[PDB]
Amino acid sequence: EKPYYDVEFNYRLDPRDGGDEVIWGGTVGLMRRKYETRTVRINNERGNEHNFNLDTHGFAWVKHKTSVTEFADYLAIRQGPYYGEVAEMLKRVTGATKVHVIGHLHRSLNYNDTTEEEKNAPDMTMTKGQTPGRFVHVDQSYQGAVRRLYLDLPQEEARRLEKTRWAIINVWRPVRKVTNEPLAVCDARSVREDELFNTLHLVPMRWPDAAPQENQMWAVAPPKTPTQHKWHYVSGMTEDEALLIKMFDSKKDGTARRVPHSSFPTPDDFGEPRASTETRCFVFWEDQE
Ligand SMILES: O=C(O)CNC(=O)C(=O)O
Ligand SMILES: [Cu+2]
Repeated sequence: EKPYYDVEFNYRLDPRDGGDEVIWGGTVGLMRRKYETRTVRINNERGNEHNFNLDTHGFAWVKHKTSVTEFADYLAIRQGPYYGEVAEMLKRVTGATKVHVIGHLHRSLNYNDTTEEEKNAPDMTMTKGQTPGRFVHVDQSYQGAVRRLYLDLPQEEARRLEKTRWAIINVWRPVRKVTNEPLAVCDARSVREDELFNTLHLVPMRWPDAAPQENQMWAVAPPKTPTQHKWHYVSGMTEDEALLIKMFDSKKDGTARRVPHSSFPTPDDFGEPRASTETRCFVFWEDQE
């Protein structure tokens, strides 16, 4: 709960320098993926949250309370009220006409310990549980956003809702007060279009009976400067708080469209491993053409 942190971030390593362009989600090998590392400054915004919104910067920290407390049972979450409570809040915060909550991802493993525990495991093995997303990314590219819409909605509702303004937003809530590996978000205005690279993202569920689940992300080019990209986080985020992260917005002028984000360690990290859920939401404004 210092004013800032200077931490090494993981950015896109160009293929010319040895990089690859497949993000193997949930696998051991992704933890060994190579990156272009750069030191960036992340400003603590605890107390300054009112100066950040999804329209300008693409992200927002909100006070939102929920009755749900246990998050590691995927089935119990999907069949409980959590998705509906996220919907009501997001609809209220965004003024959306309709909110579709598609799913969530639970993270609870410590990054370093998992690297150690899995150092002899084959690349394509899938960890039991999920570690922090410790690299700069946007969960959906522009192409990936369209791909998700038609994968997560019926074909005709996806075609109807594509005719009005729609957006993808992750709602990130910790299981408890964050005392290690917080979540950094990057001002959408401070990253140019030509720094974004459509990067394919695969999860080999049910292999070999099924092709790995397909997704397309933004990878982000490294900055020349610690402050070229404008990074922010909020220290001590509690389970009563939600970090909204706009991955995509169909509206090209007048609103932020994509937020690079990444978990990061601080030297003041302590306590049992950070646990969180990020719930993926489609947001629609059927008023807006
Ligand atoms: O929590 C983490 O470590 C990473 N989370 C995300 O990237 C997200 O919510 O989209
Ligand atoms: Cu993410």
